Amino acid sequence: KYGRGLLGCTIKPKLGLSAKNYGRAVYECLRGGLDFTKDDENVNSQPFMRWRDRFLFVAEAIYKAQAETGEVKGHYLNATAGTCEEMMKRAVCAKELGVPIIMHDYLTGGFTANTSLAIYCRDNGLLLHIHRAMHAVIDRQRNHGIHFRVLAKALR
Amino acid sequence: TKAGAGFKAGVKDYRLTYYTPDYVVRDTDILAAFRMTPQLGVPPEECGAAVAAESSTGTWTTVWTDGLTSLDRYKGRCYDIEPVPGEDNQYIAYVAYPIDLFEEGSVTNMFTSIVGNVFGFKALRALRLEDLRIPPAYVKTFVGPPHGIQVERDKLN
Amino acid sequence: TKAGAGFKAGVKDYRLTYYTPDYVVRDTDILAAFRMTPQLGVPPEECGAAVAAESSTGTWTTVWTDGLTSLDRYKGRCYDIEPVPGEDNQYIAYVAYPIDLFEEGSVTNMFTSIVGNVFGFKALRALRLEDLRIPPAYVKTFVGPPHGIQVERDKLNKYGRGLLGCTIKPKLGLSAKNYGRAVYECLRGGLDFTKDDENVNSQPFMRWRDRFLFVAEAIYKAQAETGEVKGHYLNATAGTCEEMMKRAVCAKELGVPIIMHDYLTGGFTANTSLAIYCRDNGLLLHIHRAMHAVIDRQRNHGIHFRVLAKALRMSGGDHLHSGTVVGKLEGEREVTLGFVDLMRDDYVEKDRSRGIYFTQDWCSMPGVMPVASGGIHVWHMPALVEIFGDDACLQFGGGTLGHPWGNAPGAAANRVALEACTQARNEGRDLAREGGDVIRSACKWSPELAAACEVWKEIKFEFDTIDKL
Amino acid sequence: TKAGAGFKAGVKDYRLTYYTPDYVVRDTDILAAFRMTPQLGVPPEECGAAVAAESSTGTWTTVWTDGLTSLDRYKGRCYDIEPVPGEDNQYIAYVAYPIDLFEEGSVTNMFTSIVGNVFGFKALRALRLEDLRIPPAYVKTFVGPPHGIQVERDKLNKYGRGLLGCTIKPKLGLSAKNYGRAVYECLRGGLDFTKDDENVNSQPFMRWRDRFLFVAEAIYKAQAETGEVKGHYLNATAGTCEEMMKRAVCAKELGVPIIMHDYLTGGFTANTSLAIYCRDNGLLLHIHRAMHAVIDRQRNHGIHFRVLAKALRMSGGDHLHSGTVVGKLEGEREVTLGFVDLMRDDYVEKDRSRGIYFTQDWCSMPGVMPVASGGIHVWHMPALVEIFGDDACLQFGGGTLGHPWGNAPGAAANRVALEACTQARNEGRDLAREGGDVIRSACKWSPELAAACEVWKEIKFEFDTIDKL
Amino acid sequence: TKAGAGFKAGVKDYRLTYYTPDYVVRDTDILAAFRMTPQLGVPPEECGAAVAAESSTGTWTTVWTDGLTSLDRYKGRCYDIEPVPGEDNQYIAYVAYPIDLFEEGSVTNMFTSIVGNVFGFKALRALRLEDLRIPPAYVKTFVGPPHGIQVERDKLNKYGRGLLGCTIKPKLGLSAKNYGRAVYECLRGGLDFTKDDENVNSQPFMRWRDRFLFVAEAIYKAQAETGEVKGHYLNATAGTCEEMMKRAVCAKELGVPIIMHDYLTGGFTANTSLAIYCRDNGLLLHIHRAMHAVIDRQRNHGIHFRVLAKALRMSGGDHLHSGTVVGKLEGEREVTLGFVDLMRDDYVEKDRSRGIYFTQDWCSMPGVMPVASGGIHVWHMPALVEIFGDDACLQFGGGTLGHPWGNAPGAAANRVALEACTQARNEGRDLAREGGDVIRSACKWSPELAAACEVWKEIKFEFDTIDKL
Amino acid sequence: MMVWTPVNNKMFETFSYLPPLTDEQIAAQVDYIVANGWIPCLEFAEADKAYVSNESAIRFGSVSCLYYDNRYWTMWKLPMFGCRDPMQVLREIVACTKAFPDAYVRLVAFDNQKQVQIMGFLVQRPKTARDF
Repeated sequence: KYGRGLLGCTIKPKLGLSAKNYGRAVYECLRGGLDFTKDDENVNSQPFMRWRDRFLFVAEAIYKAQAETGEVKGHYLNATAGTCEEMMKRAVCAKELGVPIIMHDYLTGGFTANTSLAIYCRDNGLLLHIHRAMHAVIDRQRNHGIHFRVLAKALR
Repeated sequence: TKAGAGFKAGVKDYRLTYYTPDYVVRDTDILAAFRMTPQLGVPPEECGAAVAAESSTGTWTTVWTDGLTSLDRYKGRCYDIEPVPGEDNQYIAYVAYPIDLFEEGSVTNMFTSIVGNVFGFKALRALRLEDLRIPPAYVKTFVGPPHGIQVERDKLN
Repeated sequence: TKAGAGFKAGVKDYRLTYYTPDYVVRDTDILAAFRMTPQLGVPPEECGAAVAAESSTGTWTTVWTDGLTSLDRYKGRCYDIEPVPGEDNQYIAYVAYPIDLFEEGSVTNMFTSIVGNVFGFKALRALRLEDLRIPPAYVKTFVGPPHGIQVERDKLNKYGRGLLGCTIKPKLGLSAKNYGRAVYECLRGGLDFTKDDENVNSQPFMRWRDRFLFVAEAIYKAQAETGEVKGHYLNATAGTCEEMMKRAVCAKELGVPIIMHDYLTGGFTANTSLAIYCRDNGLLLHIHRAMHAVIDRQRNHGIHFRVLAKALRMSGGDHLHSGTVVGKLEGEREVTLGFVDLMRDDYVEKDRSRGIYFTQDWCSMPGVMPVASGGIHVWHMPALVEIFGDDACLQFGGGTLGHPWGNAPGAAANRVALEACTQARNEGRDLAREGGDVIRSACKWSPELAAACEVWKEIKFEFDTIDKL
Repeated sequence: TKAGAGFKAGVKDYRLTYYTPDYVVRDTDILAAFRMTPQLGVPPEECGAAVAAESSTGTWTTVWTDGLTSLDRYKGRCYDIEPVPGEDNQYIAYVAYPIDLFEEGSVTNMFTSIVGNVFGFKALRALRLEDLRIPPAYVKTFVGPPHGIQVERDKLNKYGRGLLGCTIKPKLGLSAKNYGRAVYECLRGGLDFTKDDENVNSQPFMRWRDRFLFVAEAIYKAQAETGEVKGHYLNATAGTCEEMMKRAVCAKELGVPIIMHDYLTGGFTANTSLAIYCRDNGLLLHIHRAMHAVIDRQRNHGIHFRVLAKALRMSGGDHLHSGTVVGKLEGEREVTLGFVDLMRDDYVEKDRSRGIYFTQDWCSMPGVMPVASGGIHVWHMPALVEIFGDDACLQFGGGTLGHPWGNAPGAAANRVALEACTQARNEGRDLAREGGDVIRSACKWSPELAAACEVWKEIKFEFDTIDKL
Repeated sequence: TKAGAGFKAGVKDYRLTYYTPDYVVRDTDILAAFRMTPQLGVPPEECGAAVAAESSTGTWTTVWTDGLTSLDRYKGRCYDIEPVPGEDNQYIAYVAYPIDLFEEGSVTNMFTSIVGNVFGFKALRALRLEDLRIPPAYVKTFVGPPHGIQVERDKLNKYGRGLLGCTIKPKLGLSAKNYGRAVYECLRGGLDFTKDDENVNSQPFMRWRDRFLFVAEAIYKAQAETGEVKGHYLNATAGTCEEMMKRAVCAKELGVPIIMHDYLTGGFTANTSLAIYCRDNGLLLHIHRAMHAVIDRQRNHGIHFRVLAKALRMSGGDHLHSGTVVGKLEGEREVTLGFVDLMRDDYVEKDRSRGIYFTQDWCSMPGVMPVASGGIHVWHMPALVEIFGDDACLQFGGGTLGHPWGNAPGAAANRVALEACTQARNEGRDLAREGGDVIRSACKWSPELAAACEVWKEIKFEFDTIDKL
Repeated sequence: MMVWTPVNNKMFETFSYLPPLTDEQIAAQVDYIVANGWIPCLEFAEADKAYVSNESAIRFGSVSCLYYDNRYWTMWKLPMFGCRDPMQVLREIVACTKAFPDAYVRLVAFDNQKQVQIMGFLVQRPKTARDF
């Protein structure tokens, strides 16, 4: 699908939203008009709520949020993790269902983590959305650090 | 509210919702201490509260759907703040988070929440991290040194 | 000494080395409260201190070589102790241990240190565990419930009244197609969940694998033909861990929702490993419990219900078994209600009227759901609903497989009684006094419940209050 | 009936349905003997029959659907029961089960059926297991000791006197180089085998992995520099089965000699799987035991030593722990000798004077070696040798790490006393009366033993005869 | 001697060392009954004792080095022997072995010891195996049938008459699409199961893989278009075990129902391992058997039918092959009925009139299902049904692929005859005399059966009675 | 006695095994449920979307894996946040009922302490099939 911009929304509150109220919000906004929605870092996983179960409520919702609307839509999962084993577990379990496009802040975690994932994404024929954060201590360093054009070159 | 609030359409003042100067920490609470200078026109309690609000919940227009999540004891809180005696617009902010808000022992989630989201804002001229309170239950779910100094002394012979 | 002490030969008095009634605890300290009776002639502070010394250091003659280890703040400490009012030679001992002494979240090391070494001594007549303080840094290196109550409510896709079931009997040896027929009929009749027992899982002729295939045909249609969400708790028992893993992995292929295991009668670390696996594969995990007259009922001489509830939740489970009311497990008000509170709820301080001597700090600890079973039906539904509400997971033993009109009208009668009780409860009725008349009115036309109430007209028991150990 | 009975509602009397005092056993039948006291107002034949009925079939209301299962020869049977002269309400119940009721060699199914379901009942005051008949087809689907006494004797390359050792203490927290020094010195001084406790293995900074590397460095020279075959029992303890498997596999890389585990304080199926792994990898396996005041000492109310010895050997182990003499485990003459006899020996009939009610048929079941530990040294070696001979595996806790001249003269004194007692035993002396003077005669020039006998001059304790639970 | 005997140089007589006619067997002993004729000048007690000595210990000159092993209760024993009435030089030998001599459930060690070494001897003219006592503990360490008759009845979802089939011929080389057409048409006509032969499986051009794909294409509609459960026995033969496993695993992916293998013409341990795999993957397993003139018919010189049935079931199979009536395998009353009883049934003691000399303890031994094949059709259906009932698994060789109207009317005629015979059997008819008139009555309007009875008008054969080896 | 089997119609989960509840009974039970601290929400679902399914397993490679489909309900405009008036709920149920003849309308509520949703009374649509 193409011929106009890709319409979406950033899911908030960042804190902690329970799975059926998240499922309701995601189904309703996708069925109402949006093309793609996105999670934040805390929306991905919480002490009581595993990424694994958040993904299963996404799967029930996304199947009908294309099927009942007639239009191709989806949801960007944000994928975040503490160890590379956790990152790989998060990758591989969503490879089983081979879902359309996700995003990662992996490139707030580490450069080689994102490079390895981009190779994995190339190999498994996915599509990969890249997060960006830390704008005051990276991007905005006036005469004394990183700038936007070098950041765009480094990111690409 | 523990969930179910029918909020009015618009943005409510952060100083009445994410800033509590009489708060009492738990042993499981995660705290961060920041040195900050706001942009001119922004109150420092609005700035501290906004940092706590954006790292906890975030908004760009609130309605009844922000009432869906359990805000109560589960949201981040900005505690009492102090001036820096080296520069008139510099302040030390103290922000508390419950254990509930972050994945247990998750370094990119903690990093993105504490540094990633926070160190961006166009209303912040400069912001510096000064200290962190890591509660024992997060210290031990951190993996720490594999073979630290009391191991390394006997290992190197 | 922090190490390097040339101790003179012999054994120093334990009251001069392991007793500190003025001690100030750390947030990282592990504490244990024990009810004890010494053998005649031994002082109770000598006994208490000796228990603290043997579970920390241990000696049968100490010289300079015991000076090799760092003792200082690293050794166990016996705090102030008190007499018990019920028996003159009974005392409550309070022992603190630092984090430094144990491997982080290590269940056999903690179990052997706290229970294995401690509950042995020949100069000790009887010893009962009363409470434990588990510090937050050991609680989170433990794993707790994999998919607790705030997860399980959204995962099961239904809730708002108790969860209705039945325990499948005879335990011996029921043929796979007659089992398939019984399970299909009671689920189609109105049960939410059915349960297997240990002998129902596997028998010499018949493998679990084929019993499971009859469950698979039955469960597909026991949702598909009824519309309503239902399933079946497979109980999954085995002799070796390879057999346990084989039983897990073959049912992972079909990826069925909620199962149970008696695995925690098999071994503590077996259940801990399974709960980690269940967390990893996104399951729901029901935990069985048995051995009630040799573990749970250890009067003044060992294990107790509140420590059992703490120990069970500190391995973890999403459902957990829990009073039969009559027969083989507990049914008492002063036993069950504390036990359930310590499983359901988080963030709540210690109280001596509830037998809690220690608080383990709380916040972000999942709840875990009691599964009762349930020996008497219809007339004891009012008291059960008034006492427990929308706790349980009530797996009947008299209901369903006791109705002479068959499994579907049996299950339907139990379902009708649950919905009729829930309607009475929704109206806020005085359920203990109204419930008999609610059942009599319901019987006017449900014929199935009228038959249930003629068939079960001799059972009227409620609950006893005071512990019957 | 083999199936097809149209039963009316109610629960039928167990004395008319699960009690058969004329029954004659098959070779494939599993039998259990229990000591019981019913609640007041409960007939003992109703209780015995109810236990047989609940472990077989179970009911809280029976109708025609209980007629679906084949009952006939397949159900549990309560045989003729007898009074105990110890109390007016104590009886011995005898219950038979056919092979048909339990999965082949299935330890959690057998455990849950025999102990889990049975030892619960609220109308039962106390119940103690007295014996078990395990038929040959269940004995061989069990696995037993992987490398028991007739294998272990040829595998260890030495024998002809007891196996001399020590339990390494303090339990707290000893650093790896001071532990390495203590272990090297006591093994080079004269010990055959040393042992770890649960906390010694792994502590917050010090991993088992690094403790093991200091053991490897020490052990190579603690055989090489002494000529004599020796080693160290690693303990190996863990919180999860993944951790247990990691602990196994990393030590397979160095293929170390004999280790021990409190795995069988953790759980039965964990130990069974490990015993299979040990059988597969050509290991030798020492089994730990603990919880003596709440398992072993369960008076009229649970587990007993003879059933414990049968249960321990029917999972398996090559060495097995066993009395401390004084302190935390048993030391009584009428406790230890039965316990050891059921572990050491094969092909022997039942006798009521030894408390044996059933014979499990024997021939080709390997022996398993008791490990004592050992709180008193020098003067109690005569009585220990006269009572147990060349059984043990004597791991001291007073000896060695109690000697004020250090680990080497401590170990040397214990070695000199072991060899001196064994020479007196080889000369056919009246060891119980001669041994004190033999030790005094030895002291003339070993100075190490002279210091051992001044330091330990008050320990003259033997054993008490009659059980103290 | 228990060990340590310095035997004098030479050979002590076997009748003074391996003959004990007063011996009382243990429950764990392995016993064998053999029919023998010694060479001239060899006593039958010398022959029996020598066989027991060579299968136990062996010698060509005994000296002190034979004293190095424990002999006592551990050596093989020759029991009391009896004469054969048929021949003056023939005797029946009875030889006992303890459990100690053989590895637990080790089929090549037991086979090599009992048959391999024994059936060789130069001074033995002929030796025939007559019976075997397999003790319950070796029966249970053996694995037996994977999915026996009491599992297979519920697994196939259809029962109440014989199971109707046909053996696919010509064995040569038939192309996959004409085979696909023939299989589809005979299954759609009314067969339950079809079978492949060894050459049908794989040929130089045509791979088993592509033959399997035509079976898959055909089988989906050969259930789906008929509304009745049916299948096809793939025969799956191979040159190497890697090829056998490849043949297994590729059809596991699509998990097809029931297959067969001649694996047990290939090798005993190959079939045993595959049966364990079949048990693991929840399949059903048909076992082929051939070699009738060089194994089964070994008069006085080797293998015999009752020992063959015991040996086949003591590896295992769910179905097992069995008389062709005419041609390649047996068709006799005194051969088939014993053979079938030893496969179907459990719990039955020995009788000399049925040639049973030894009872292996029974109770929980899986049944296994006879497969006949079946050269003559229509007129021999009455006699077959009257002799065998609802055993079989009757795979025709004349039926179906002998009907000149094609596979659907062929299969339909066989199906009509099966249902007509089963209706006659349900009416309680005197089937041996009534069945001919039942077939005539059926022929009025099934034309297919009328054509079957004109085509097979000369065959009226029943069975012969006496073994014609 | 007794033939048991739902004829022409099925058991639509909780409160379908008893005779239907009236608006007065529903309002009395809502007023009690509100008093006990539960927060109501009005929701609706299409007839083939309120009856459990597993067909969507066709799109995914790992199944059953606790996955389920056709049990999700769509919310009627708002949850009952702030105002708790049962006559507003009754008018909204009527407005929902008027809007969808082919879909079922039901009440659900939640306990905000553990944020857990209760699925209550009653499965109803204008085309409701045979009474039991």
